[PDB]
Formats: sequence, structure tokens, C-alpha cells
Amino acid sequence: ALPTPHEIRNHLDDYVIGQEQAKKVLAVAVYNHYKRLRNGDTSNGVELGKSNILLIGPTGSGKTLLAETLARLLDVPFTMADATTLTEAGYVGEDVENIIQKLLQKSDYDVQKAQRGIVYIDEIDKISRKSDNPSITRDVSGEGVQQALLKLIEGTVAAVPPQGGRKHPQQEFLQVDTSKILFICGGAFAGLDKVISHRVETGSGIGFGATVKAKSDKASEGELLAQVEPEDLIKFGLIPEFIGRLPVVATLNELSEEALIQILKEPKNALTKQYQALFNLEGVDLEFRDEALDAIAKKAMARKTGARGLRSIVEAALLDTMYDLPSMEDVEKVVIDESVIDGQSEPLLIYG
Amino acid sequence: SALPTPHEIRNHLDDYVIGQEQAKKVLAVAVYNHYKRLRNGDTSNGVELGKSNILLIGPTGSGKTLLAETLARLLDVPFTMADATTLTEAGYVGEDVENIIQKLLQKSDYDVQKAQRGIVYIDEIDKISRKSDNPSITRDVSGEGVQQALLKLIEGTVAAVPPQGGRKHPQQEFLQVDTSKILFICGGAFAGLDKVISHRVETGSGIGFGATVKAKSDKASEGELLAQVEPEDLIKFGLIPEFIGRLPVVATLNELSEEALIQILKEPKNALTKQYQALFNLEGVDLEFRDEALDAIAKKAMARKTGARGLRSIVEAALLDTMYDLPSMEDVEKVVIDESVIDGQSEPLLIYG
Amino acid sequence: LTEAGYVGEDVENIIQKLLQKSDYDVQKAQRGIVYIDEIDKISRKSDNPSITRDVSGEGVQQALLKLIEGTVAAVPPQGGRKHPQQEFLQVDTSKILFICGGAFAGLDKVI
Amino acid sequence: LTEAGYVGEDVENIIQKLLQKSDYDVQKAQRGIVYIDEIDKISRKSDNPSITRDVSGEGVQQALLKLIEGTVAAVPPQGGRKHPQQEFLQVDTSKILFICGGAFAGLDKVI
Amino acid sequence: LTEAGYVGEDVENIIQKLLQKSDYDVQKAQRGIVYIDEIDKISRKGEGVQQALLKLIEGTVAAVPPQGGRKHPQQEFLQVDTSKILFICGGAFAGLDKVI
Amino acid sequence: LTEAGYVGEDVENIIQKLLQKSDYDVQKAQRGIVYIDEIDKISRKS
Amino acid sequence: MISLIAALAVDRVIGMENAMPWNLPADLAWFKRNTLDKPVIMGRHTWESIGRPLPGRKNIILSSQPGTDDRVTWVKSVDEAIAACGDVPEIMVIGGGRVYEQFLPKAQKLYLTHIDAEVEGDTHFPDYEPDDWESVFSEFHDADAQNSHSYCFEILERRGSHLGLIEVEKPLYCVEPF
Amino acid sequence: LVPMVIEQTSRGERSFDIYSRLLKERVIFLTGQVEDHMANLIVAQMLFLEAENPEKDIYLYINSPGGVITAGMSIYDTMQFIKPDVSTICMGQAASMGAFLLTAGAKGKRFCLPNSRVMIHQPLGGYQGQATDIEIHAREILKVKGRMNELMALHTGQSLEQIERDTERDRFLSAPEAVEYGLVDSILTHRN
Ligand SMILES: CN(Cc1cnc2nc(N)nc(N)c2n1)c1ccc(C(=O)N[C@@H](CCC(=O)O)C(=O)O)cc1
Ligand SMILES: Nc1ncnc2c1ncn2[C@@H]1O[C@H](COP(=O)(O)OP(=O)(O)OP(=O)(O)O)[C@@H](O)[C@H]1O
Ligand SMILES: Nc1ncnc2c1ncn2[C@@H]1O[C@H](COP(=O)(O)OP(=O)(O)OP(=O)(O)O)[C@@H](O)[C@H]1O
Ligand SMILES: [Mg+2]
Ligand SMILES: [Mg+2]
Repeated sequence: ALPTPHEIRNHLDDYVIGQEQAKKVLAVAVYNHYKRLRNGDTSNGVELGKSNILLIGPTGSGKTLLAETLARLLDVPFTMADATTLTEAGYVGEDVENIIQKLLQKSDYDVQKAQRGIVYIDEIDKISRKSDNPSITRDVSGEGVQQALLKLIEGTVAAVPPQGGRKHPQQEFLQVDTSKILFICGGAFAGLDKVISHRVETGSGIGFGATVKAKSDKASEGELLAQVEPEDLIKFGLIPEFIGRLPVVATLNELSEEALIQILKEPKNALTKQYQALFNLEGVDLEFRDEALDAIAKKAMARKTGARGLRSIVEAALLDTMYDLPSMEDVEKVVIDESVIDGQSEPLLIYG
Repeated sequence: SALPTPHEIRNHLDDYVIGQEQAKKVLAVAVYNHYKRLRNGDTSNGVELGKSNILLIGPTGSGKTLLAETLARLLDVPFTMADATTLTEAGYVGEDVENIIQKLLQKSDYDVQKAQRGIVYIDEIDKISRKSDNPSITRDVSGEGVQQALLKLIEGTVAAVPPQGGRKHPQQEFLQVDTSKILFICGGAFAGLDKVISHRVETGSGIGFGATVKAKSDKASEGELLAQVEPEDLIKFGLIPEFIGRLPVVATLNELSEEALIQILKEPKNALTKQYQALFNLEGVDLEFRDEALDAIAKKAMARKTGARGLRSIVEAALLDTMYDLPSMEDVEKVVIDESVIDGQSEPLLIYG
Repeated sequence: LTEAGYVGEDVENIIQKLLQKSDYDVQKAQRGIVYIDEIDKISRKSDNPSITRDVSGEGVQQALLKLIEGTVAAVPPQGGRKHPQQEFLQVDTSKILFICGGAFAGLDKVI
Repeated sequence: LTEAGYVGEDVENIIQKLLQKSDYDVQKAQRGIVYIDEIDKISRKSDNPSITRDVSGEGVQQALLKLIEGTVAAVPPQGGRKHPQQEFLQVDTSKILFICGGAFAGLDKVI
Repeated sequence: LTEAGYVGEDVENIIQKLLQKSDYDVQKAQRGIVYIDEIDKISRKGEGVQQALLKLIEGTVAAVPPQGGRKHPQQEFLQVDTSKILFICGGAFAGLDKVI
Repeated sequence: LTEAGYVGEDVENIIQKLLQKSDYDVQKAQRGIVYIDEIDKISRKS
Repeated sequence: MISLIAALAVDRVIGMENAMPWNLPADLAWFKRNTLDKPVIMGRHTWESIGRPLPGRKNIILSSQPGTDDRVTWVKSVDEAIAACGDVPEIMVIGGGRVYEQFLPKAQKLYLTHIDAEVEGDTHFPDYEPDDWESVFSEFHDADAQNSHSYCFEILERRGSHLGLIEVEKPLYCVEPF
Repeated sequence: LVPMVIEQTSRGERSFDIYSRLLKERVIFLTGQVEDHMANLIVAQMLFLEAENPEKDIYLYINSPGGVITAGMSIYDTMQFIKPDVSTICMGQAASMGAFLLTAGAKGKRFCLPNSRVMIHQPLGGYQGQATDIEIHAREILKVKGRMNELMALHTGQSLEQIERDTERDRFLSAPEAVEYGLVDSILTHRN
């Protein structure tokens, strides 16, 4: 039988760490989509609709990771896109219809399979117009792409170019309905926190009755992002029509030191495991002390780049080691301690 | 012919659309007036009557597209929906307005008569408004370039009929059914027009004791401003004056109210409440929506400013947690949603069974 | 380089160059190295308000985010012998090491 | 000349004019001399803070850093009898002398 | 007219109009008499527009967009030497009388 | 109306609109009149 | 969705009426490959050079005169010809100069084959500048036994490119009591 | 000399005087003797702020020792006329006009620093001339006293009789004592 949201969440926890809301939203969406496909006979007068998600989270949170993780377990055709390449129709840039073409290729030209798929339009925050104010020039890559997608999210018949997908000998426009295709958008929306603060926090001024926080008690990006409303997204530069087609708005939370520590070893393809593979394929063991992981997390948080910061800190700590060790002989293991992460000491190589 | 009257079709449009009384009348009167000329063609009348091309201007989630779709169901003439965001100037790689007529022929079943009696709903007409202030280097291949092409179709051109269905033989059956006898309905939300209209009707404010200072709540909504729209406002928005002139009747929708939103939740054939109940019953659980919750949901949706679409957001959120654990837990018969759940202070009670 | 939909170049031509060197061998090109010089000239003029699209600055940064990390680029099938008539070659950029470079004149003051 | 992606001209035109005089022979064009007049008009107007993007000034200076030194430029399709368009003639500007003349009105005071 | 990089019509455009009147010919255009006008009012505090024209008037080859009679068959953009065109630049210098 | 045989509307269309009106007779065509309107809009203050 | 597949030679000397001055088999292969299973609008002059009906294609000769054959579709106007193709996803124009000149303004793609051989043809392809034609596919071959001279292929799509703006600022001016 | 400060905005940095900078934050200063010239200046500021945002409160600081009554009745009428609530903060001293303009603030938005002093007395005047004119001027000053006494009773909550018995002679009230009469509502001691 179909898998339950709990089961799906488990598969999404092997790779992601610390995003409970996004995992539930995506799980029910997939669950609903699965039953909306199984129940194709429509044994009710109602014509069951679809809800599109809009992942709004900070950098290095797991937006793209979740999308990739989903494609591993699901069976229906899944595709990924990039809003930076898409442009309005009639320009050198890519066309929105190309998305369906890529979905058809993964569906093996089975329109029925493609007609019920899941799309992931990434970098949806880059097509946001400068502001709600009118655009003096044609925003080919901005508004243009938004206005072009409006029909695709609610549903329409797209004329994919002939001889597409798997079918090579075809000379007739194939038709695919976009009314049952779950479009999961996603962006970083850098600068939205300020817009939200201007609404959720007012009174800031000079005087005895004004408000001052000193940035210690001020709300964090995650806290502010969890209060996002359509009015804010409009100011950020998303036309109201586009927001309407994205009812569900799931917000990710800025990873914490505790979460970063778990991401270094718990995930399926955790950072630590990646490096151990390198040292191991050459013939040397690698291990990280628990105290080291804690130190790395503190440094990464200061970089303000999310989980990406970890890779930088790790590469530096083992830079010299990875430069001289390939020539070293009679070495079997390396040990990274807290001292190495701060530079006071150098990794102790166990000779043998 | 002309069996249904404007009142009749209005009663048919109310089954799917809740509200927009003036819009329904305009769409009804125009459709009936255009149909009467179609009954007899020229009606052996010397004077030439003007067309009734409609211009639907309403907020997001008001029912613009819904009206066109439901109207097509009760109509018999061919109806083809076109999106103005995919149409480009002639020659470029994007679609051309000419294929709109071709699509109509497919729906018309290649019947020249039916073809010249169809209705063409051109959605998103507000996305082609020329904005670039004297570029002088590039081409508006998605703006003014398309507005001029549309003028030709609504003001007359040839629509040569090829024998698409019948096996193409060396025979020319093209009689050129002029497109002037086609009712063009152009929709669009015209986001920003309210500001334009405000300036023209702006009373003007001062600083003294005799000035007109009004609070934000004391101002007028886009619905009220849109109702007072005039052709001059559409030109400032970026529409050719000749283009708007071809569309004499403008139907202005009004932002849905709490009452209208409450009705949309249960009255419509495929309302949200019924949609969620269907999937909840597909699993084997009954869904019950208290009337108190319905008004609460409407209050929140009114603030999202996304029209009827806001309803799906509020509902999906409230049931997120439930829909996550419900498919796994057993011994559950019914679920009841109360006002407290919507606010977020309570958890939906379950009728264990 | 310039944002998509503008007269300038695009971030996909970089793969074309890499392809030519690899002799249009997608497998070889997928495991290549790239060096983007002058990466300090596409910097965003943060002091200006976000009122215009920096097709030369921030526009190019937003386009490389998925390239430097990994995507499926669509390059024109151009070359001496190209079997796909119009089936744009798909190249994965998840194994292509990018080595940016810039002079960053003025960064010393910021620090 | 202006930065890429704008209404003005591009720095690659300079190499196109050199082909018109070289009978569209890249080999010969790669061993020619150039003279860029009015090089004092592409200088920052004491705009060290870099408030906005000087597409006509600093922007042009940032585009010549590799043309004056050497790079494989993408010459516009053609201005002669070349039939194809995508050819995008590739010329190496690493053996092309580059003279630059200006008036530098005001430099006398600075000195 | 305006400098390069701006929305304002470029100086090269004047060469286009000149060739059109020439009926797609070089000999005639080479023996043509262009007449710039309203030279005043583009002076200092303007300077940029006067810098571009400063070269055209004293000889410069310019790419003539190939459009017109048979879309100008010549594939070399019908270049034309601007060192033989008599530039009769006029204008009503309002105020010069006082300066003098 | 826009630049003749360039970006925008083609002015040549106007001389063709009256060509059929003149039954493809150059004589009658020359005797025709072209009523241009809304010229105050395209006037500069480009 | 019209196309104008041709075999343009130096200085765009199509030479369609007069028998092909090169007879390159490869050029015909490119033609065949990109024109099979789709309608092929042509001209009466071009139809007199091939003679036999092209197999697998909906031949549509645009001849003002009445139809002389019954194995190919016959049209007598440009507007009806495009309609006569139907709703096919891509149309190919193979007619001579007159045909090309009439369909080019409404053409989206161009399947050009640039032959290097120089001939004094009387008919020529229309002029097409390159800024508005964004190439997609290009192939370069070399002269061989069957192909007297070299032959290059190319495909283009009409697509527009936008340009940035001046990015002007709004200066402020302060006023004091005196 | 008034120091000049800079304010960073999206358009750029602008230099304004300290008082003008605070005006942008809806802060009006009432310092020194009250007269027609300074009264009109405050009236203009109140009207200007109302147009900018008729829903945001206005703060009026009061460090004045008193002044002309007529000058202070214009400010009072202007505060009661405009829609936004006008908050009043006593800073150091508040005499008859200052205290009358301190209790006239919006209910719930009146403040008095911990070491501030408030003094309330009856109107002062005088006239030299014929007996007939003295009577005319005497009756008018007695109407202003009754009128001002009634307005204070309305804004403080005390009975008119008490106000008459407490304003006959100078009455000094500390911040804690003002809260018990009604001239102010709360006392600001720290940010939080
Ligand atoms: C005279 N002529 C016109 C001709 C020739 N080459 C072209 N080449 C191109 N690229 N485009 C054209 N328009 C074109 N037209 C010809 C000559 C032969 C065939 C022909 O016999 N075609 C075969 C293919 C060749 C074969 O196998 O015999 C077919 O099946 O269509 C067609 C057109
Ligand atoms: N919660 C997490 N668990 C595991 N890995 C994570 C997590 N968050 C980020 N990562 C790491 O970050 C990378 C994924 O980046 P992510 O999907 O967050 O893109 P993004 O930064 O959100 O996109 P953008 O750059 O547009 O903001 C992966 O390499 C992964 O190792
Ligand atoms: N008056 C109404 N009665 C019933 N349902 C409505 C009404 N208005 C909106 N809806 C709901 O909104 C959805 C359709 O919205 P619609 O397409 O009419 O908005 P729109 O005005 O076309 O938006 P846009 O201006 O962005 O195109 C349907 O799911 C429908 O249930
Ligand atoms: Mg990402
Ligand atoms: Mg709609």
C-alpha cells in the first residue's frame, strides 16, 4: 500500500537533520498526491485540487537537499529547475515550457505519468522584482518569468515540442495537462527578515517612548521568517498572483550548533564520512574526536553560510596533512583533536 | 434559438460563482445582445450596431477565469482560452495570435459557421502593457508588439478555413470567415491600476485645519476605485488607446467579502470543505467543519489578500499536523474542526471508533 | 558574462569551451576544471538600493549558484560532428572543480 | 565602449574592426597594433567609494584587463563574407600591441 | 543626441539618415552637405555629446547599418569615410552678443 | 505608428491600406488622403 | 512555426530555378532528414526541378496557375498555404526566392546549409542580419569525393535580447531660511 | 550651538540638526517661556506630523516654567483637534501652562520623570485704567480661571471644588504625587 507520512519522514531524516515542519509539509503533499493519483476515478462530484509549497529558508538549510532526497524514494516523474535560466517567451533565455520537456524525458514519454509529477523550481527568489513599485523596463528574468508560470501552477495545456521525451519519431505537438502537477518552489529570500521586522516590530525611534533592543534580544532570521505573510512577500517583489498559486508556505529554521554537530556524522553522506573515504582509499584511517566536532560547529556558525561553512573549516584543518601525507609512508591512522581545529597543535599521525 | 435569457444564464453562473452581480449582468447582457445579431446575422438592418467586447478587470481570486470556464460549459458555440503571456510578435519563436483562430477551429470541429460564432477569452491582458519608456534599441516582442496584432483580429481580418479534418486534397475550400463577428473577452487583474485611478480622483490633502486628512481605514479599496475606472487610466497603465476603444464595456469585479468567502467554503459544487472531506473519506474518516470555524477561516483569508485562494492556505495549515499522524493512527471514525483549532490554541478532537 | 535574456554572454558558454577541449566528450568534460578570472568585478554595489537588476554583477552571481554546485546545463550542439540535431547536450556540473579568482581591491579596508 | 549587457558598445568591436582591415584573417589579426583614443574618459570621476556602477568608466577598465593582456575573445558573428553566425571567431589578444592615448586634463595638479 | 550607454539617440544615427537621402550610394554621400543645428544649449553645465561629434566632423569611418534599398546588399555595413562631408554646423548663440 | 520598416509598426502599411482602395490604380492612389491623428502624443517634451 | 530550410551558397546564391550548381548528396540528406514527415511548402518553379512528388511529405505547391497534378496539394495564395498545412508542429518552406521572401517575415527557424562553392546565381536568399537570429545548432564538414566542396550546416531561432538601462540616480537639493 | 547629525537612508546620507532629526521621530520640544512665536512653531509641527501619519502618536516634552495663557490655549486646542494622541513627558519643570499642557495629553500616555517637579497656580494678570475698564478685564480673567479649572478637572478626574481649593495658591507636586491627582499616569525610570 501507499506509504504513510511517517515513513516518508524517516527517509527524509537519513539525509536531513532538524527540519520537522518542512518534512511534514512535503510528506502530506506527497501522500495527498499519491492518493490523488490512485483515486483517478474521481468517485465524488468534487474535482480534488492541489496545493503548491514554497520553501522559504536561509542558506545552507536543506532546501535543495530535501528536493534531491525526495527524488530518491518517489516513483512518479520528478524534475528540478532553475529560475535564473528561465525567461519570458520570445527571448534568448530558456522557456518555461522546457520544464515539462525535462519531465517527459524522465517519464519515458508516458504523458499520463508526466501529467502527475512533482516539479522543484529552485532559486525562485532571484526572479523577484525589485519592489512592488511598477517596473520601468521589461523584467525579462523577473516578473516575466512569474507571469509565465501563473498558468502552469493552476493548470493549462502545454504544447511540448514534438519528438520529445523518449519518443524520437514524432511530428505532432504532444499535450500535457499541468493541473495535477505539484510545483514545489523554493528560494532563500535574502533580505525578507528586514521587511518582516518593519511590520512585526514598530515604534523604533528616538525618544523615551520608543523601542531599543541592542541586537541581543532582537528576533532572529528564523523567528522572523516563521511570521511571513503574503503582504511581506509582495513587498519583497513577488506579484500577488504568483503568491496565490503557492498557498502552502513552509519555513526552514537556521541550523544551530547542536544540529551542525549531528550533520557531521549522522547523515548518510555526512561530511566526516566523505573525508574518511579519501584517506581510506589511499590506505590511511581517519577519525574525529567528539570535542573537535563541537569546535568546528562554533566556527562554522560565525561564517553565516550554514552547513557549507563546515567544509571550509575542515579543509583548512587538514590542508597541510593532505599535502604531505600522500608521500608519507608507514602511516595507518590520523586523529583530529580540538587543538588541531584551533591551530595550537597538529594532527597526530599513528605510524605503523 | 436564443432560448435562454440573461436572467437564466445568470442563475446558471450563480451555481459556481458566488457574488459579482454586476459582472454577471454585463456578461449576460453582452452575450445575449451579441447572440441576437448572430441569430439573423445582419438582421436586414441598415444601421450598423457596435460590438460588445468585454474587459474583465478584477482582483486576484475574484472569479475572472472562473466565469469564463463556467460560461463555456453552458454554451454551445466554440470557446477557446488563450494566455497573453505566451503570445509574441510575428516571426519570433513564441506563439502567434493567428493560431488562436486555429485552436477555435478545432473546438468548432472545422465548421466555418460555428467558428465565426465562437468566443475567445484572452486572459492576462494586463501583462502585455507597454512599459519601457522609449527603449529605441530592442523590440517589445511581448508587449505593444502583441497589442497591435490583436487590434487586427478584433477589427477584422481573414480567417481562411483549411480542411484540417477532411484529408487534404488539391482543393481550396477557404471562404475567409471574417473574425469581426467573434466576441473577444479580455481578462486581467491590472495590479497597480488602483494607484493610477487614485491620483485622477485624489481629492488632495493639505496640512492645515481645513485640509482633508484621512486615515488608511477611511480610504477607498481597490474595488471602489476600479469601479470608477476610465479609458484614460488604462492608457497610463500601458494600453493602446485604440485597443481599449474596441472594448467598450468594462466589467469590474469586487473583492470577495467574509460572507462570500463563507459561502465558497460549502455552497459550491467542488468547494474546499467538500474536497478535503473527499480525501478524508477516501482514507475512512469523516470530516466535520463547524460553522464557527468557517467564519474564522474567512477572517484570516481576508488579510492574505489572495482572494479565495487564501482559504486553501488556512485550511491546509490547520490540518497539517492531523494529516501527518492520521494515516498512521487507527481506531478513528470522525474529526471535528472548531474555532479554537483555527486560532491555534486547540487540537482537533477525534471520534475514536 | 551577463544574466540570461540579455545581449551579453551566458554562464553556459563556459561548458562549451570545456567541451571543445574535451573533444565534445561529455564524460571527460563532466570531470574537468574551470578557472573564472576577475570574480571581483561581478560584485554587488551593496551601497546602492535594490532598484535595478545588476545583470553584470549580482545577476551573474545568482546564475553560478547552481553551476558551481551542480545542475544539468543545456549547451547548444555545436562542433565538428554533432549527432543530436536539436537535442541540447546535458552536462552535469556536480563534479567540475571551479577555481575563482579576483583582486578584490578595497577589501583590506573592510577588514 | 560600455560594460557588457548595456546599450552601448562592447570591447570586442575593437577586434572586429581589426579583422575588417585584416581581410578577416584571424592569424594576421593576431599580430596587429591597436590604438585606443580618449583613454582618459573611462577614468573614475574621483568615485573611489564606487557608489554606482560606472558602465562607461570603471566598467570598461575592468573589461580590458584581459584584452590588453591576452584572452580568447568572442568576436561578433561577422561583418564580411563569412556565412555562419554561431562561428563566434576566437582570436588571441596576447600578441596584439595596445597603444592608449588620452589628455588627462588635471593630472598636472596631481603631480 | 546623447552619449553612448544612454537611451538617447546615438551620433552614428546621423550617418544613417545621410545615406538614405543619398539613395544608397557612396559617391553622392561623399559629396554631401550635412547640416547640424541647434548646436547651442548642449554646452558646459552637453560636454559628452560634444565629444562624440568632435571626431565625426574631422574624419571617421562608420558602420552604416545595412537596411534600405534591397536591405543594402553590401555585407561590410557599407562603411563611409566622414572626412569629405562638409559639416555646416549652425546655431543661434543667444547671449554671445553680450559676451562680445 | 513607429519607425518606417524598423522596430514597431510599419508606416508602409498605410500606403498599402489605400492601394486596394484605389483598385491598384496609381492615379487614384495619388489623389488619396491619409488622415493621421493623435500626433500630439508622439510629440517630444522621445 | 514556419521554417525556411535552404542550401545557401556564397553571397546567398540559392539558384533554385536553375538546376542545383553543386548537387551535394549530403546537402540533400540534411534536407531530407529535417523535412521528412512534415508538410513542405514549395513553388511551381521548384516543383519543376524535382518533378516527382517528395515521399512522406505533404507537398504544397504555391502556384498562381491552377493545379496540374493530383498527387500533391495545390494552393494559390500565401495566407491559405500556411493554413493548408493544418496544425502540424513545424512547417518547412523549400520554395524558391519568391516563396522564401514571402514566408521569411513569419519564419521562426532557419535550417541553413552554407556551401563554400562560388557560383554566379541569378536568384538570391533574402537578407537576414545576425543580431536577432540566435544560433542553436552548427556542424562543420569537409569536401569529399561525392561533395565537390565543403558544406557547413546551421540552425537558428529568432529570439530577442534585452539591454540594461542608464541607472540614473535622484539627487536632492537643500533649502535654508536665507 | 546646535550639533548637526547625519541620518543614513537608502537614497543616501543627509545632515540635519538634532532637533529636526528628532522631529522626524514625532518628537516636539517645549522649552522656555510660552509665547505666541514659539506656540505657532509647535502648532505647525503638530499639523505637519498629522499629515505625515495621522495614526502615530506624537511626543511632546515639557521643560518650561510657564508663560502666556493665550499662547498655551492654542497648543491645547491643536492637540485636542488632531486625531493622533499626543503623549506628554515632563522633564524637570512643569508650571501652570506646562502642567495644563501635561495633563491635556492622551489618557494613558502621560509621563513624569522621577525627579520632575509640577506646579499649578491660578492665572495672573493686571490692568491700569478707568474703573469701568478694570471691571471688564477683571470679569474676563475670572472666566479664564473657571475655564481652565474646569478643563483640568476633566483631564485629572478631581472635582471642580478641589481644583479651586488647590490652585488658589501655588501647589508643588512631585512625580509620585501627580499620579494620585491625575496630571500624569505613570513614571518612566528605566527603559524596561
Ligand atoms: C531541386 N531541389 C531543391 C533543393 C535542393 N537542396 C536543398 N537543400 C536544402 N538544405 N534546402 C532546400 N530547400 C533544398 N532544396 C531538390 C532536389 C532533390 C530533392 C530530393 O530528391 N529529395 C529527396 C532526398 C534525396 C534523395 O535521397 O533522393 C527526398 O526524399 O526528399 C529535393 C529537392
Ligand atoms: N539540514 C541539513 N542536513 C544535512 N546537510 C545540510 C543541511 N543543510 C545544508 N546541508 C548541506 O548544504 C548543502 C545543500 O544546500 P541547500 O540545499 O541548503 O541549498 P541552499 O543554500 O538552501 O540554496 P541557496 O544557495 O539558493 O540558498 C548540501 O551539500 C548539504 O550537505
Ligand atoms: N466568486 C467565486 N466563487 C467561487 N469560487 C471562487 C470565486 N472567486 C474565486 N474563486 C476560487 O478561486 C479559484 C479561481 O480563481 P480565478 O482564476 O478566478 O482568479 P483570477 O482572478 O483569474 O486570478 P488572476 O487575476 O491571477 O488570473 C478557484 O479555485 C475558485 O474556487
Ligand atoms: Mg539550494
Ligand atoms: Mg486567472
